[PDB]
Amino acid sequence: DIQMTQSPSSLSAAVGDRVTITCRASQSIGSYLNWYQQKPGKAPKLLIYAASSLQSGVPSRFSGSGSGTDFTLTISSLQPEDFAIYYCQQSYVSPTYTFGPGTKVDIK
Amino acid sequence: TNLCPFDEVFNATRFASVYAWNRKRISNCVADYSVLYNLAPFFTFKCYGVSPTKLNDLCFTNVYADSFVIRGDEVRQIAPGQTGNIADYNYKLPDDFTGCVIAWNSNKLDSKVSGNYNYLYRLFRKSNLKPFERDISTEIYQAGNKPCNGVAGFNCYFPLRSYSFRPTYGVGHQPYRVVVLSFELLHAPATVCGP
Amino acid sequence: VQLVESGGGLVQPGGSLRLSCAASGFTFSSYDMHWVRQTTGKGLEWVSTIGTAGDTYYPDSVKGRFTISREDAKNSLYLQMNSLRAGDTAVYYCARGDSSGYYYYFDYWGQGTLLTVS
Amino acid sequence: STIEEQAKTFLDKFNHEAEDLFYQSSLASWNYNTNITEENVQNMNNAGDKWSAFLKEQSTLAQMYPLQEIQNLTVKLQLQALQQNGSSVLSEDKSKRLNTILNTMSTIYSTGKVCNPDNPQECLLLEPGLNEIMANSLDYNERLWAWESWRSEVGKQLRPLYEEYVVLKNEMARANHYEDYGDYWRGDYEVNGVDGYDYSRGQLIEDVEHTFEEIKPLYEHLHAYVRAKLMNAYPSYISPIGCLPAHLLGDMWGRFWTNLYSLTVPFGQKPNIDVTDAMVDQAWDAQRIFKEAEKFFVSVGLPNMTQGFWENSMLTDPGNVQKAVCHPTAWDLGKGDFRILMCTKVTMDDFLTAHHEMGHIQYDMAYAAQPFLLRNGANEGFHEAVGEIMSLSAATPKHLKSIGLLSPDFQEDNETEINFLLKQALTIVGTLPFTYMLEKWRWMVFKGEIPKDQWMKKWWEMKREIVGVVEPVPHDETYCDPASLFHVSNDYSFIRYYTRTLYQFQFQEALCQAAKHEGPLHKCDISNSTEAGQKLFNMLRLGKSEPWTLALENVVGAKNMNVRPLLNYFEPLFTWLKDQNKNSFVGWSTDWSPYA
Ligand SMILES: *[C@@H]1O[C@H](CO)[C@@H](O[C@@H]2O[C@H](CO)[C@@H](O)[C@H](O)[C@H]2NC(C)=O)[C@H](O)[C@H]1NC(C)=O
Ligand SMILES: *[C@@H]1O[C@H](CO)[C@@H](O)[C@H](O)[C@H]1NC(C)=O
Ligand SMILES: *[C@@H]1O[C@H](CO)[C@@H](O)[C@H](O)[C@H]1NC(C)=O
Ligand SMILES: *[C@@H]1O[C@H](CO)[C@@H](O)[C@H](O)[C@H]1NC(C)=O
Ligand SMILES: *[C@@H]1O[C@H](CO)[C@@H](O)[C@H](O)[C@H]1NC(C)=O
Ligand SMILES: *[C@@H]1O[C@H](CO)[C@@H](O)[C@H](O)[C@H]1NC(C)=O
Ligand SMILES: [Zn+2]
Repeated sequence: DIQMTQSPSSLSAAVGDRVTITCRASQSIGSYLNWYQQKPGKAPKLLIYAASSLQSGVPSRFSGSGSGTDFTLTISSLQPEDFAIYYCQQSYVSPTYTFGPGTKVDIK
Repeated sequence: TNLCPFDEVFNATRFASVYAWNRKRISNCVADYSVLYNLAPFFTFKCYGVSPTKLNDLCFTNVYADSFVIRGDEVRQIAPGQTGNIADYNYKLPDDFTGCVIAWNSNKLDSKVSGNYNYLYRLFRKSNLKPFERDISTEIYQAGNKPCNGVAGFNCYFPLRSYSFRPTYGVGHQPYRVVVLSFELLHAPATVCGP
Repeated sequence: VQLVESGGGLVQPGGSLRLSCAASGFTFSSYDMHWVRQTTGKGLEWVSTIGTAGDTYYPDSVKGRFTISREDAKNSLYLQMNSLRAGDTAVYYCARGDSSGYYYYFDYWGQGTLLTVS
Repeated sequence: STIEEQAKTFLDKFNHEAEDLFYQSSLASWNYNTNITEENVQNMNNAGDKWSAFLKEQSTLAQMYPLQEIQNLTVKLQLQALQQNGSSVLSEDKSKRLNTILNTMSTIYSTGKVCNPDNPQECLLLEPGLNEIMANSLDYNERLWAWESWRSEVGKQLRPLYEEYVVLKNEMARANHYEDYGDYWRGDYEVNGVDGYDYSRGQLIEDVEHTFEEIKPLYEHLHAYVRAKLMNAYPSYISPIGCLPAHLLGDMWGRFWTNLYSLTVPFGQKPNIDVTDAMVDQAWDAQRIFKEAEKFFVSVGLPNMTQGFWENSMLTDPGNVQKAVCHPTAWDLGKGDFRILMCTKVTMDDFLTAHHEMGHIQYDMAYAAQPFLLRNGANEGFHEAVGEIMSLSAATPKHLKSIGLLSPDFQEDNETEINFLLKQALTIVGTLPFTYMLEKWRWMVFKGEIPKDQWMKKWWEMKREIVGVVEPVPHDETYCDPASLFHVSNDYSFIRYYTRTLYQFQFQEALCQAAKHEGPLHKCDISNSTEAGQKLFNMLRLGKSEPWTLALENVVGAKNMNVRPLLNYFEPLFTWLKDQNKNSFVGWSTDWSPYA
């Protein structure tokens, strides 16, 4: 199976700042990546699909980039509600999908 | 309503050896993935780049059905970005491989008490194989710098060796039949869609 | 569009349970359902997948232990769980998956239900 | 190209063909063992001959691979193992003569038969004839007569022939660039090329000497207790301070003192811990016993065993016409085939033996991904020690109550603790001095430190100094006492049973540290402890790829063989021995003899 890693494990940023979180796969997977956001007490919600495309209804402040092994998710402006856990998931290998360990974004 | 010959590939009486894995080109037919699921888990069913659920309503140009027989512990080398005997010397899959791998145990069919030596693999090669390249020539592999003169000896070995399957082999060494369905999407009509 | 989970609770080790998910706002006979469980530390973990043409997928450590099923007439999803171990304590979510071509993704999940074993 | 790539390619070739031929030979041997027929014998002989010829050819071809131009440690280890196998260094005439010596060793030892006086028709073999009278009879004269008769009717036939064998083996070893055959045997413990993990071949002798020096007080106390109990049984046969007779040590050679338990019972009013009655009451069969053993093994996280284990391996005696050997063995046929061969009965001893063989199977499965030459224990003692720790854990009352084999009304007390610990010490503690003296004697004979005219004279010296055992009748140079043993005559290295023991408690005390066990080490049970299972499996999966020092350190945290866990395991027993022997003399004098 493809082990998935995220960085940084813990993160703190202020409202309105720009943040970037990186995700790494154990092997090349192309552009088959998805980004989910999970707020405390709620189920994770899809943010990004195909590692470069925007889901319908999500604000445009979320962006994804990267292909192969390294991927980056960037928030140009941080909102107070953005404090959550972010997961990167590989869709290259199916049906045994795997998720990232999850990076925590707080509010300063 | 001409169903693609998936039964020809999966229900073949005798599969081919891994060094010359049997490649069949499937095109201009209705792709019947509708029955590839009710045969239960085989031992492994992994689709890289696509999803097994969405394998009914997507058009493909050519379907390359690569059927062969390997051991159980070594089928894990049938995957993109893998290193091993099969990947280096027998069967290489590219990093951008989009397709599916179906691996099922065949101890009942491809094992003999006296030993099924009809399955061979290339143990030695000068360089690793490129994706989707078959080498069948049985030239004597030269290990050292001294000439071999086409005869086995010191630093001179036959490239092809025998699985020699027997029914009492373990799960990792039992004869596993592996079919790799490679899907190609080019500037073609892609007459293989299926209702 | 909504997904509602039910069936969580406290059960003895080695028991069985039947988790259920009710889906609304979309045609159930066009989406492929998934079951994903989450534990503290280990994070999210895909557990089951069922597609349109009666096909079921589970991981190596889950295959032969659970059983996913669907009812298009009732637009419901069901998950039988047997031989429960101490590692099954998790929050389970039912997932709707859609593909934008070659890329597969989980659109919406439910609310999740907590299952613990003592 | 570099010679390293050539060595790697040749090693891959040898791995493949050796795997194929070894599986063929193992299948033929298993077919012979489970089914003794002439066709099976012919198939086994053909497979073994093909395997041996292939091994000889491969070693001969490998001999032209120099050792010091390859830097990879794994490749060098495999090349050394393959080159070490080939003994074809001398001329064919003397090699065949040496093979004749070995065959004569085997045949004379196997066909040894003793006829009682005044009746040359009622003669008994060593097994089961003399073995039964040694392990069950208590008559001094009869055991003495059998002892002297077997060591005289066979040892004299082997003494000068064994001297010739020693000379030939020394010549062969010096032809292989070794100090002697003892150096050749100690080569299994040799480590070179690893920084910080090196183990010189001469270091093994010093380490074993130090470990025995640490052992000595415990063995002294156990010997004192056994001698006191025997003197209670034999008031006028054993002196309170003299050495124990060689013919009153359970079996013939004194390897194990188990049979003296009835003569050395701690508490004769309370029965020991046995589940045979519970086995009969609940109506258990062999399959249930092995399934519960596998449940114990998977409780600690050890992986699934293939269904082929249940399909192929015979658990019950077929009986009827099909005759099979009833010796419990763990068969690793290669290519994923693991089997167990034993005629299981409804017995707790068979339960523990099944656990030991199943642990052997686990150890074989652990290194199944290693290269063929490295698919073995890191040294000569890891495999059986790993097998024995499982029987150690299973025999504890905690597991018996865990799986319902023991009634909850039974309460563990210090009496059961003492009984179990003494029953174990009659096996573990007894065999260590004997193994030490035998291996040391053979090592120095190979070194030439013992002139021939002083073989037996020195052989019984160590018995009076190391094991504290005096021969019942003095022996001249015509006798050959060590050749009477199976291992010395058949030429199997005997040190493997010493270090193994010193490992089987190093692992256990380590695993109990990962199991958070509270209390005595004898009561420790690794069940329901995945930490101990993972810690053990870390060393089990290594095989012969890594040096045995590193493999040992991977579990015990020490890079050298240690005996402190062995003394800790018997610490309550050692304290009880102190309490019992505070009024009994401890120690033996070499001058005392039964014949005075
Ligand atoms: C060479 O290797 C072979 C491996 O088969 C050795 O033969 C086995 O040796 C083990 C113990 O060393 C025995 O338990 C087996 O019964 C042997 N099997 C056979 C078929 O002989 C052989 O002893 C090795 N020889 C040397 C000189 O190292
Ligand atoms: C192979 O034949 C069996 C028996 O007719 C059938 O059940 C199975 O579906 C066939 N396999 C395929 C891939 O059609
Ligand atoms: C045992 O071997 C003989 C001949 O080798 C064979 O005829 C017989 O069937 C065998 N028995 C079993 C139980 O396989
Ligand atoms: C030795 O060879 C093996 C297999 O080719 C390789 O995995 C290992 O890294 C090598 N070790 C060294 C020290 O070169
Ligand atoms: C494999 O081991 C697991 C426990 O780890 C057990 O539940 C399962 O039944 C085993 N497999 C079989 C076929 O018994
Ligand atoms: C076992 O413990 C009891 C409890 O005090 C004690 O009376 C008894 O002497 C102990 N047994 C031995 C052999 O010391
Ligand atoms: Zn054993």
